[PDB]
Amino acid sequence: NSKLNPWAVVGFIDAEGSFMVRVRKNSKYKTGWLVVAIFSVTVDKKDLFLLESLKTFFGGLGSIKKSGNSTFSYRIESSEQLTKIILPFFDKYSLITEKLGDYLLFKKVLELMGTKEHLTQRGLEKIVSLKASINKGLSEELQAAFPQCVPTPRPEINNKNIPDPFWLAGFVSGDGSFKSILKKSESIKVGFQSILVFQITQHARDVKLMESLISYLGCGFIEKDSRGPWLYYTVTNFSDIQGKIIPFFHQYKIIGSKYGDYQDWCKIALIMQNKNHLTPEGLNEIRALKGGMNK
Repeated sequence: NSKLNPWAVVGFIDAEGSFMVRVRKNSKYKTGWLVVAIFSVTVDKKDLFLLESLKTFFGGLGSIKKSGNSTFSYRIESSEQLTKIILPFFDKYSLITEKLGDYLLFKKVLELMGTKEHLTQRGLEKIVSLKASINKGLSEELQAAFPQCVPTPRPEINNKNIPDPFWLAGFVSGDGSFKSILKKSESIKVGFQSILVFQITQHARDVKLMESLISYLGCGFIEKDSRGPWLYYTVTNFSDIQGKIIPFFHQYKIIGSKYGDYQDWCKIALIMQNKNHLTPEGLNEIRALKGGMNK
């Protein structure tokens, strides 16, 4: 239908999905805590349809909740069903970013939950350990409840290459940026120039992936923020954009709202090429060239 490509999904999750372990106080349990494993994705209301798609893609599992005012989240939080359906998926269609690190720790948490070890003090602790290593780790409340807690070290995995072009479409769908800047012309005559920029932003921990985009798309360069750990894969060459970026993503489509921006960006590219005319300086050089071609 508009049934999503499986690698697009993984691209999208690498960019924007959360593997969460929720650990709250609860008097009904022997340890005094409730553990809940959560697969979750949150977007602006303009991407509600993308949440609906994704839910459908996972068999209709989980819930879509309006978080508040202008956001929505898709989450699955039954551990039976994460184990039956989500784990086999991500074990087959593998994540490639540091997100994959989160996925593997998330999966140790679920294995302990299938054994029901999570209800024991000991199992509880191992899980707070595993949680400490997912993403930003332990909240101030949880650090204070488990001061004796050592995070589980992240397993430090291997060369993970882009697995399918559909992955990158998914990935760019969250982490990706199609821009158009209007500047003054560098000329006597007042005129305007559109500059287009395709850009991917990512934390520097995913550097191997970022560097690899240059071969993968056949263009662009890397830039590092001088002030923190941010890398920008940028394409600004207009041929490359016409010739490589626009053809790629026309075949291997952006999903969600941002496809609309890609479309507008493509339209601006036609207008740049068709509704322009030569500067007086450009007119001059071409006149001289023609004013001595073919003697």
